[PDB]
Amino acid sequence: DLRPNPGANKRRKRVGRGPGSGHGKTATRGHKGQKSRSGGLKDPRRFEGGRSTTLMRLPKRGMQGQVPGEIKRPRYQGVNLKDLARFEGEVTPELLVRAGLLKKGYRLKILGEGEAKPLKVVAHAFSKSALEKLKAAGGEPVLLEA
Amino acid sequence: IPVLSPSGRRELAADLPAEINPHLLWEVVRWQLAKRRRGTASTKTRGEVAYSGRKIWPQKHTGRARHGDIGAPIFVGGGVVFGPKPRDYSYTLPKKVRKKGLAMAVADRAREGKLLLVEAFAGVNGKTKEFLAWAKEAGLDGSESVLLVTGNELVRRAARNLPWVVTLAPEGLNVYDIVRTERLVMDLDAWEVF
Amino acid sequence: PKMKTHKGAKKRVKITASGKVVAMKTGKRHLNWQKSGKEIRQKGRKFVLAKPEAERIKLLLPY
Amino acid sequence: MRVKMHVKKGDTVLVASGKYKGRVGKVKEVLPKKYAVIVEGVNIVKKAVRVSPKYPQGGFIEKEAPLHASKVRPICPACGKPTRVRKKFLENGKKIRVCAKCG
RNA sequence: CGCGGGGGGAACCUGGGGAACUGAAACAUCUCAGUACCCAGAGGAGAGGAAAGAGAAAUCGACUCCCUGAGUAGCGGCGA
RNA sequence: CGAAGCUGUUGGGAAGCAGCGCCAGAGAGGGUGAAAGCCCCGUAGGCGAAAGGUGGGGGGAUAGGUGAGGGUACCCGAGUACCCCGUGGUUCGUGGAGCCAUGGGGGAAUCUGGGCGGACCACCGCCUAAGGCUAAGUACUCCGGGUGACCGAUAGCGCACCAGUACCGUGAGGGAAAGGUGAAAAGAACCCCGGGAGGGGAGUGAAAUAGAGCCUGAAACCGUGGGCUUACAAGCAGUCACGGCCCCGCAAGGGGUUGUGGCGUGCCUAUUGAAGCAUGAGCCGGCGACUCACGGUCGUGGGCGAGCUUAAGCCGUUGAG
RNA sequence: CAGGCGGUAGGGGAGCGUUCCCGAUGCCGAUGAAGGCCGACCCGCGAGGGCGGCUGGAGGUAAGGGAAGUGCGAAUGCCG
Repeated sequence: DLRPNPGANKRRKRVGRGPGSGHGKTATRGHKGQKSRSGGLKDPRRFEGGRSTTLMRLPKRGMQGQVPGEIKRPRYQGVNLKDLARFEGEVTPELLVRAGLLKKGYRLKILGEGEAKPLKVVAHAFSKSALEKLKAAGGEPVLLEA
Repeated sequence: IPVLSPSGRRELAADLPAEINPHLLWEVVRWQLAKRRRGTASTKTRGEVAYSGRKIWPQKHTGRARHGDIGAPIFVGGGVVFGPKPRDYSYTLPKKVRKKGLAMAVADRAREGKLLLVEAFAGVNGKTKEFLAWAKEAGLDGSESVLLVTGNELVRRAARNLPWVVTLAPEGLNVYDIVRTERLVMDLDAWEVF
Repeated sequence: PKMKTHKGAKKRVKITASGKVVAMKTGKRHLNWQKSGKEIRQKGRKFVLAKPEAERIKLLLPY
Repeated sequence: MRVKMHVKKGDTVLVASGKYKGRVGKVKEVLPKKYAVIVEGVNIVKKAVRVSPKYPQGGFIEKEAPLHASKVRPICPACGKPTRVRKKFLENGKKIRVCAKCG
């Protein structure tokens, strides 16, 4: 196009606001009976309630609050067969994931649903579904080791 | 394009079975173009703002006016509001649109006729009226307004003041003026970027 | 300034992938009874049928 | 304001972008740029005393600051200031020209 | 006798002394803070710096400035 | 060094138009008697720095520094680490609380030695303090410069007119209003009223409703002069009905303003509740208050879409990327 | 054509003026822009907008969309 009435594809609106006037809703606020407003405003998150805010509960998860850190066990994860059914070449735990989808892993656990093309995909921990899908129906690897 | 060596060209590769989405074209283009403008706006108030003389007259009574903090809620230069503030909000994006945009435009500007040369000789790639010999012997003249890219520093100290056109060097994006204009030329299909 | 999720709440509760507010009620932990004969058991973990789906928000940065 | 204008008396000549005619300029100073070369129509209606020419008022004057000037061109078009590599008295000694170094 | 050095300089350095209000919709533990201020030597840099480290890896490799890690790990009427 | 024409005609004045000439790695701007590239300073570009001197890089580079393998065999940073309590910090309010300084006493060792992987013994792994130096890559700003979706001087820096001055204060210190003739003062000569003042003709003058509390100059306020109006009278005061009186429209009617009369409880708050002797409003001008940062949420035009986005940097950037 | 129609808060729809952007090496303008006194014509439902005279004496900004210290009777507000 050019410089002609570029009116921003239909719905555009800057939807600002304003101080006030004498045309309608404008120049009011809205409330009073409930005393909100503060030069240094409440916040305003959910601090209200003034009733233990349904927080008369208790901490159950005991997997935190120590001092240095938490538990540390190399990327524990999984997988499905329908996500890469695509091609193969070799289906290497880095050919894929190291390049593409999913992050790190010392322990790759295989699984899912589907029923695609199986063949010697390297793994560090399998699921039995794969086992029967590759017991005269496909090929498999070994595991970590170091 | 020429007559000296070749005589023929043209292409709509990019993606011709589409090239029809003006909607998004509008929105984004406009936004970045703004950005740049050195935004260094001031602010005055907060608590003290240049340590104020330290309060004044009492209250209950005072000089008739329940109020007495030299925050200065009246002086023309005292305790107001933070409209500006240095950060003039710096937002931007990638080539996802750098390409797509220049495409439909020029492609449509080709539905009007643009030109493309890619590489040539105008003369002593320096003098104003040398390239003039390339204005009336090329075809172009006062009206439609044109733009062109050539990365040789020769053309740089040559095009100097470009009344009617652009004159570029590296890799910018001045569709701006071209939007309100037309005519063009490029530096190799390579420079447009593969 | 960046807003930091409440570890407290995160130190206890869980949201079921689809916006739900559930955790283990309040009564059977230790069992303030003593006598020993009925009740002791009978309980699990529910949600909050009104405003909790609003609370979840302050925990959408850690999950 | 950069303290930088033009020549002096010697010869000089006015133009006619406000008055008319021409003359050998009289006393062009420097500071605010100003100067008055005999011509133009001016005179102050000063106080009537004996110290002055007697009657109140005065006489001669001009006034201006930026451009609006010219030099010596009886027949030829109009140039400005020439050059050299090894010519006249040492290498300098100019005074406006027709076509050479002097005229 | 020699140089110092007192003394001055707008922020910005380092360090040494170093509060309270306001929050928690009371308040004493926590907050603002090691902020504000006061003192001190200092240089355009200062200050900091060459490993008696990190931290789990058959590892990295002076100290400093930004980027993220994570606002997670955790401190905590683990409440704010 | 700096680039590159005028001329005529109306026009106060030409930077007004036209018929055509022009330089241009220099058509950034600033200005000259009315909205100029070619007209004063400049603007791309490059000459260049000193004698004075003076701040520093590359170059060169001087005193100051730089081999190894094996057997003998003693020596290497203390009231120090290591205990403890009283610990500050570290995210760490003692908590299972390790590591640095330790304040207080106790108190070793020297390489088959000595600190640590957050208590303590058993395997493993990195370092050698108790002497100290050490630039860069970093912070900051009066002021130099640019530029500012910086403001245009009741803004703004507190103040651009001599203010940190008037003034106040005991001190400490507190702290002010006040920009603007014109293009050029070219600034009123002279005579008449006359105390100097202030006036008037007249003059310089495009304009003195341009003249010195001088740009253009409104509002609260101030009447000379003008028209409609008033002494039988009950009034939030304006209204509308008709009608009347002086203005323009040939006309049809358009004004102004009231005569009688029907009509007439105002307002901004506050609130089961108002017209309101329950608040506030001396009056006009001007100044006056929910933006923004970053973060979060749910919508929206949207691109791509199992894919979808890159932080700070290195180059490039008048400017862009 | 049935319909609807006071409506404080409130939450929806549009628009209205008003200062800085680019369109501005574009265009109106001393055969007046900005300001202002007058209007009892032309459009807006209004928000406002035009247009014409007169005073007034150097700048202004299309359509357009881009930003928003703005939409000001007062607050014994602040100033003159």
